[PDB]
Parts: sequence; structure tokens; C-alpha cells
Amino acid sequence: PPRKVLIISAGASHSVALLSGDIVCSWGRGEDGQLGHGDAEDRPSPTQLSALDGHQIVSVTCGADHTVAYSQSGMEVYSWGWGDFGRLGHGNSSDLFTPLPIKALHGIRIKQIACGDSHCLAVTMEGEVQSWGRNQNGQLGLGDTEDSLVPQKIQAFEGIRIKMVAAGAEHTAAVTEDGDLYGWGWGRYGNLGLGDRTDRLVPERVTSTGGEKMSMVACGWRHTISVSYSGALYTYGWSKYGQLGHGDLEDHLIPHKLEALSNSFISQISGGWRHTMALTSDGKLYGWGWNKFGQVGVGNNLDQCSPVQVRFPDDQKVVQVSCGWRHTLAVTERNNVFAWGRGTNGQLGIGESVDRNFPKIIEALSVDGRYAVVPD
Amino acid sequence: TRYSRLRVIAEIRHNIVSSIEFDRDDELFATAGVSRCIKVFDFSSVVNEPQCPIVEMSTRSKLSCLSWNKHEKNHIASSDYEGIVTVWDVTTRQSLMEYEEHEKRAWSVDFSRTEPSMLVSGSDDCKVKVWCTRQEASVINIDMKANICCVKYNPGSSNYIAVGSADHHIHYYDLRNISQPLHVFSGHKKAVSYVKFLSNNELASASTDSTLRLWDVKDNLPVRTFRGHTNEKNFVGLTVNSEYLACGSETNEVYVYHKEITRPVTSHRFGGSYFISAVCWKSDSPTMLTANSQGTIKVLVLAA
Repeated sequence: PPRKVLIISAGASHSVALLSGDIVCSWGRGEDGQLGHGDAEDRPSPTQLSALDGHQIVSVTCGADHTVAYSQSGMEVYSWGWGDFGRLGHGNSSDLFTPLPIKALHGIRIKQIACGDSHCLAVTMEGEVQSWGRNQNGQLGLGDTEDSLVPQKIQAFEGIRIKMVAAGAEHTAAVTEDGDLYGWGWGRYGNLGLGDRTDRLVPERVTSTGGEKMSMVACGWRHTISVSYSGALYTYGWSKYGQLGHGDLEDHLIPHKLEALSNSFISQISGGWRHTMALTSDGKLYGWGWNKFGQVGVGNNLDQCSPVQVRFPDDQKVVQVSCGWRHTLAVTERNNVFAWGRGTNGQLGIGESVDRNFPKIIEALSVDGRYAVVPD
Repeated sequence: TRYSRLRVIAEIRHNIVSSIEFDRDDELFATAGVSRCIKVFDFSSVVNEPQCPIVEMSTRSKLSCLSWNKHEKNHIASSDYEGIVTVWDVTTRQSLMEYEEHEKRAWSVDFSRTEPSMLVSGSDDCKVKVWCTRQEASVINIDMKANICCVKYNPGSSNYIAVGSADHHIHYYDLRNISQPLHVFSGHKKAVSYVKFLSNNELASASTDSTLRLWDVKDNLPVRTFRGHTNEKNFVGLTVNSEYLACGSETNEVYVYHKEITRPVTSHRFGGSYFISAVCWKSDSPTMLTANSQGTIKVLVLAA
């Protein structure tokens, strides 16, 4: 029988999926080794990442040009791709093309791992956070800007249990299990919801919600998306292409409720380079923001400044979504994987290298069916 | 004749640095490469302290070229492999401008010397674009029939540019009327990698055939040919002052030529399949910055 998709993720120009039986498949651009196949060759179609077979990989996430995965049964974390500046976690700046076990995080019961562009964070079962990578903008939350190659606990969260964290390019945003919202790092576009445009070196509580407790948080490049316990998105940050989806191109320095989606309960969110996706509890996928490559999946190439429902064939309900920098993936209630947006590196998994502006099925997964080189 | 060797004055150990450039006062210098990071260093500290970048700007793409602004000391332009030309401020580490008209990798970016706000870029989409640092729309757009590897404003005027493309030629364009190139320079066997100007009239170019060539842009005839280095596949780097030329090699060494002598007047070995990635003369002074594929930055000085 077909092997259903348990998890999906998207990075700069690569995509990854975790399939039943804990089989990690990856495709797209792999020139930096982020695909984990031992070679830099691109993969236009989903290619089974054989290196992780039998490791009981429980989840997988993708950074800019690096990927991380973790198995709870083995209590191990593997990483590959662009791993310098310590984001690899091996205590050295190695960029190997195959998964390697992060020994600095061996034996830690990881509840979640969020991969930023050049840093990663790991929420353990105890509600703690451990961060590593480069700390140029204080995004690691260590109170000061020095790089760290080893997962370092964020002492700013002493005694606070964190439900989840999301990492952007140079900023992050943790959400406490009590419902608070924290933001730190590159905050020079209103990214952090702190009411100004200064980058913070420590997790700072976001007071501009009106008592609203936050359940989820997703960080794009220069914007952030937040969902409340019983509400809808509270987007903020840079809004030049409408990625905040408030009907205008005005940026917001504090969590600003997205009133257009106030009529439906939002179950999941995601943010890419300059676009945003919001999956409701009813299985409807709304997309907005930058649409140059069609990554909003609304059937055109015009930037969408307000939420638009992305239509799937036969009206399939969407159970999962994940936005890349310039592409998006979605897993539907029928275990069909659709991909849209930019596909010049075949990250859409369709087997082609052309751009699609609306959901296209990945048949290999869906049940239905170098550098400084002078050009010649 | 005055110089016969290169003395090392400093060194910075890390990877590959593709562009290294001094600013208008030659006090600072910025480096960019695979790190996706523009690192601005103080030259005096580098040559005195036995180093740490005084500014670091992070990017979401690997960088290809880097150009300081001429009358705005703190402004530096960069081109990444996704075709985004960004003008940064090193004082505030902010992206002052972002131009995204290139559909592919942007190979070269250059600020005009006479009109500081003009910025010419050339990309793999076979497009040359001229932006003004007042609007986010390409002020001029030249479509060509080959990949553009280098674009360079004439030092004496912003109305003339030299475009070194993969068409094995250098197109000298008069931007006031872009119908056909004001000149076309041939004689290069492989793609043209680097374009520089010794003066208002002397153009130096480096191709991926181990060949540098002078050219009288006032005329259409060449002047000289320089051989003695190795350059077949890599952007080894080219730099020029009013009298000397210098280039990298796939043999991890920097060769220095006089504009009147074809044989290299000298060379220096960095001392593995490494190569020299970036080179840059400090003004007309004999000092020079050089960088190989290890990310090792060395400061060299012509001496007897």
C-alpha cells in the first residue's frame, strides 16, 4: 500500500517529508547538501533519504539551506546541509552532505526543534529551550551577541515552560505554556511585537495583545504570525507585499488581529519569505502575501494583500501546510501532497522545473494519480 | 622595476571570500562570500592588532560582488545569487535599498564614481540594469544575448559602462543611447570574468583563459596581453590601480603585472586545491588585500 505522509517541511529551495514507518524523503535543491543524500545533485522528485532508515525519526524540519530531524525512540537529533556557524551542533562548522548525529544534544528529550536561517532552537519536554547557531542579532536569546556551537539553555526562561518556538531569518518568538508571547532577535521591522524597531538580545514579553493568550507562533522573514487560544491570526512586522494580510501594505509593530479571518478558528499557521498560510480547524487553507512565483496558490501571480482560500481538486480538506521561501506544500485529508509556488529547483517534487501558481499534486507521495564558477 | 616582491603585513584566518573592497577613504574594507555575510573590518586594526569584523550584515543568499559607495562613505552595494541587489548602511546594518528585477543570479554590482547614486549590475539572466539610489525601478535596462559576468562604470563618466559577458567579448555601452555597444572588444578566447578601468581611457579585462588584456576604450583597438597566471574555471579575482594589474590563480597565488610588461612583474604564494578568490588594490598605494578559498585574508605590499 501507499505510505502516508506524517510530516512535511520546506526550506529555501528544498522540501522534506516524513512518511509512515518513519521514512524520511527529501527533494528539491541539494547543492549545499541539505537533501542528505551524500551528493550535491538536485532531486526533482521525492527521493528517499536512506541514511535515516530505521532511526525512528519522529519529526523533521528544514532551515534555510540545512535540515534537522529528531527521533524520540533513539533520543537523537540529526542534521545536514549548511551547518557552519555552529547551527550544525557538532561543535564545529561542518557542512557535510549526509545526516550526522548532533552529540551535543544526545539524550535530551526534545519536544520540538525550530530551524532558523542560521540558528536553531530545541524545546525539551520540560518546557525549556536550548539554542545554538550564530548570535549576531541576539536571536539565540542568550542576552549577548556571541556565536554558540552548542545548544545553550536560554536562562532568560528560568522557570517558564514554553509550549513552542518559531525561528525566522534573524529573530525568534517563543510561546509559553501559560499563553504568553515572547520575541527576540532582529526586530528592526516590528518583527517582535514590542512596539518599536530595535533588535533584542533577550526574550521579551509581548504585551500588545489585550490579555489574549497565544497558542501558536510562526516567523517568516520580516513578519510573524500568532494564533490565540480561541481566536485567529495576530500578524505583525514588515508588510510590503501584503504578507500580513490586513488589506493594505502598512506594517504593524504590534500584534494586529487579522479581522478578515475572525470568522473561523485557525488550527495552524505558516510563513515563508514574504507569504503566509493559515489552515483553519475546518480544513480550509487561506493564503496571502507575495505571489510573484505563485506561491500563494490562488491561480495567479499577483500579490495578495488579504487572505484568499486556496482551492484543491474535489474540495479536499487540508490537514497540514508548510511554507518554503518561495514555495508551499500541503497534505490533505486524503493523504494527497500538493505543492505550488516556485519550482525552478524542482522543490515542488512534481518532477519538473517550472513554476506553478496553484496546488499541484505530488504523485510520488499522493495516493491519487558550485561557487565562483565563471559561466561559459 | 621599483618592486620585485610582495611583503605580507597581516592575515585573517577563518569560507571562500569572493569580493573584498576598500571604501572611499580606504579606512575600512568589506568582505563577502559563501558566508552569506558582509563583514566590514577596520584596516588599521587588521594590520595592527594581532581582525574581528567591526560590522556584520547577514543575508539570505550567497554573495557574488560587492561595491562601496563613493561619496556616501557608509553605503555598500552587494549582489547575491538570487538576483537581489541590496544597498546596505554599515553604520546601522540596515538594507537601505533592495532591487529585485533580476530573474537569476546577479554576478556584478558597481557604484558609479562620478554620479554616486547610480548603480550598475549585471546578472546571469543576460541583463544589465542601472538603478538610481532614489527609486526601486531600474533606470536603464540593457538586454544582451549572453550571460553578464562583470559590469563596470567608466571612472570619468557615469554615461559609459563596460560589460564583460559570456559572449567572449566586452561591450562598451553609452547609456545615453543604448542601441548597439559603443564598442565591442574581442580577442578573449573564453568568457570574460572581470572588467576594470586603469583610467578614463584604459580598460583592463580578465577572462577564464589565463589572459588579461588592455584596451583603449577611446578607440576600438587593444593595447597589450598579459599571460603567466592560471585562470580556467574560477573567478580568481582582478584588481587594478593606475599602473599595475593583479589577479588570482587556481595555484593559490597572486600575480602582479605592469601595464607595459606582459610577463608578470611579480607573484606571491599563499602556501590542497585552493585558489585565490578576491583581490583589491588599496587606492594607488602598493598595499593590497587578497583572499583565497580557505577564507584566509592576507595584506600584501609591493616592495623591492
